[PDB]
Amino acid sequence: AAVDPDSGLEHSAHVLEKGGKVFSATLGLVDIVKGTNSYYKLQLLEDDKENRYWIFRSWGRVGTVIGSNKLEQMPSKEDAIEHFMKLYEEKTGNAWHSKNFTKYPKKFYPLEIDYGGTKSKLPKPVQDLIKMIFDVESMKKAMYEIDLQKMPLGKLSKRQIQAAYSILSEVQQAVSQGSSDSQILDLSNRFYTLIPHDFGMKKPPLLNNADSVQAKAEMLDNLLDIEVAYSLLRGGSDDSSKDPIDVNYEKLKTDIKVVDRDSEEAEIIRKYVKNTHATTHNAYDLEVIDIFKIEREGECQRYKPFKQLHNRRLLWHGSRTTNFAGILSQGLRIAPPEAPVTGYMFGKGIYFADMVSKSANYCHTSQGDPIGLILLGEVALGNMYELKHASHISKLPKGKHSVKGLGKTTPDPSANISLDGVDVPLGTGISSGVNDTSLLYNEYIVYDIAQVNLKYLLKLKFNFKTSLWLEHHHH
Amino acid sequence: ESSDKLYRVEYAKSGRASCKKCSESIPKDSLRMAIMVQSPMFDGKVPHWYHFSCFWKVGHSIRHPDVEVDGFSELRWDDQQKVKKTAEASKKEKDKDSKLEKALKAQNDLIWNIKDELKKVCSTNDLKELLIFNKQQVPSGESAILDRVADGMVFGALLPCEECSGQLVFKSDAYYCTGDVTAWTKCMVKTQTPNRKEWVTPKEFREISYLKKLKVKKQDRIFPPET
DNA sequence: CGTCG
DNA sequence: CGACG
Ligand SMILES: NC(=O)c1cccc2nc(-c3ccc(C(=O)NCCc4nc5ccccc5[nH]4)cc3)[nH]c12
Ligand SMILES: [Zn+2]
Ligand SMILES: [Zn+2]
Repeated sequence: AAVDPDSGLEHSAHVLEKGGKVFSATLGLVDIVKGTNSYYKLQLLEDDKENRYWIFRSWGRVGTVIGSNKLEQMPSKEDAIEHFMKLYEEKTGNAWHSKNFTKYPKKFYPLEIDYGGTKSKLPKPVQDLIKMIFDVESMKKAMYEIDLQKMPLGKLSKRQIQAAYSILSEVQQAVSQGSSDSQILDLSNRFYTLIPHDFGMKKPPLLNNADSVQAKAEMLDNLLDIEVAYSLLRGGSDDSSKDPIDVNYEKLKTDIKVVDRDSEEAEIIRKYVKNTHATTHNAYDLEVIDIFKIEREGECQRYKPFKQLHNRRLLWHGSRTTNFAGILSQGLRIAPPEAPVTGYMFGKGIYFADMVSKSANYCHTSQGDPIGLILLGEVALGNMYELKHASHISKLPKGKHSVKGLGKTTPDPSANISLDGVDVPLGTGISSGVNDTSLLYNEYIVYDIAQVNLKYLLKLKFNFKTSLWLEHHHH
Repeated sequence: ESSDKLYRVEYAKSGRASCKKCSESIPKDSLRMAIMVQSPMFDGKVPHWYHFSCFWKVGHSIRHPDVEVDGFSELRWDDQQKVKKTAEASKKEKDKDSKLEKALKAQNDLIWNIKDELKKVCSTNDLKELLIFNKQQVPSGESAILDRVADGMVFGALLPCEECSGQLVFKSDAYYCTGDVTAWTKCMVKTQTPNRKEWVTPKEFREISYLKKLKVKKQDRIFPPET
């Protein structure tokens, strides 16, 4: 683990480790009822060499300078650990070796913080793709980054963020109903104690606002999928040959083949992207860099039951490139049954888009990341049970296989093509006439992971129409 | 809502508080005013104390001492009428409010006449036992001990909360529950007519009760006129 | 433990 | 929060 700098001994001493455990407690305390956002860092530090020990305490509010610290050199490690454990007790109410931690009122709460020559012979575009999707550098930029506001105390562990996400599921189901204000107050208390937030001297807010709740949930899902793709990023310890290119290429169990750019299917994909790129609500042009026909292991056979099901279509699915690795390793997944269902526009299930713009908006490619990823999928939308206004659902209607959120903007229905007997809606944005609706662009949704079959993966370039492109566009 | 109420007033719980102006210690059991300020040492407010005169020497424009000061309605009626003055220094409804305020004055003087003999004859452990014997909750501090004893003897032995079952206590505006619904939150249930039973004095405190001359004049907690 | 900073 | 009677 680390060493708090307010002691100043990071260069002169390190934190202690015995019996597997480590002596660095990060207790929090959040009370929205009064507005208390207190912290407490407690460390037992041993000199790098000599047998000299200190107990370091630091307290105050989150993010602000309000607080203090104190270092107390101890006599020996024995007395030092005695004082450390009795301090942990006095503060959090539980003992150091308390397997099951039981929260007590007016007491703090500990927080888990995570720490710690050959040649490939493959086609080159795939190796570039791999270097992108297994980009350990960006993975570290995601997890191991400062951003004090996000992590005012430290990089929380996976279990912490997952528990926070579950409590947010509870918050969502309370927002949907007319829950008691006290229940939501307790939800806020626990969610802010579990995840610290620099609110300055401002009283921490309540989670009454549903939109901010969904935003924090997006943040938590981001961090969660990040740590998951990081756990997938690791795991190799054999086959030390053919560069890690082959290693992480075979870690996906997928057959990836760079579709010839000049090929017919590639031309049809380019026309799809061109027509369905609605610059409206999208301040960025798109350039088709690379095409990849992907055959995912197993997904090919599990899709056969619906191979004959009529009304199959090629659709866009787009998420952060960070997840794409896992999305290729395990195939497109559905939200878990225990995740909240009110946040989803049309409930849990594979989402799709006939407008590449909408699906691309989810890649969250920033100005500093002009490259994005998106997937073309042969989904066998059996029968589209259409829904104009948003509506969370559970029961698939009788003889209906999929949901279609209707937006006024749709691909030109006349402009469509049957590739492999699959309808491709590569038309330009026309006014569907659908009125009294909530969606802008159409949403296509299925509710069976086998109903989908990922066919192509597009490397896209998000040429944001900025000063650079602006100079290139007037000469 | 408490709303902090930085202006604060009460009797000196100890003789250790130093006046932030003259630096002299504030004697125990002496009327003293403070202002609640956010300390830089920890995430928690703290009272800067002053002598009653030193507080008004530093200049304050308190227009409504009752509402802007936490604990104003918990003092002696005489010290109250002193603060009410020092702060700035109808046809029938008029007499109605005047007479009800006279009743408030009587009630305040009565409670203090109680507490006087209460601590004069009884020890702290005796008050603790009195509170225990009425399903109450022993508070921290002799002052709060005698406050809850007087409350239970005048308005009846308080009964557990309806939600969390924690004992509630009288606040400036109404009775607030001090219980903890869960380990993460505190109960904010607030009402002006809580459920109570009658106070009970054991045989031990029978001759002592006679020494107190317990009148047992039943009544109801008068709450502030504000709104 | 109960104040005060 | 810690510090002290
Ligand atoms: N990429 C496409 O192909 C695509 C195309 C068109 C529409 C699309 N909608 C999605 C989508 C949105 C949202 C989610 C999603 O995690 N919900 C989260 C809702 C939510 N609130 C919460 C609040 C608290 C706790 C947990 C919460 N989850 C998944 C897919 N993807 C779309
Ligand atoms: Zn003074
Ligand atoms: Zn209660």
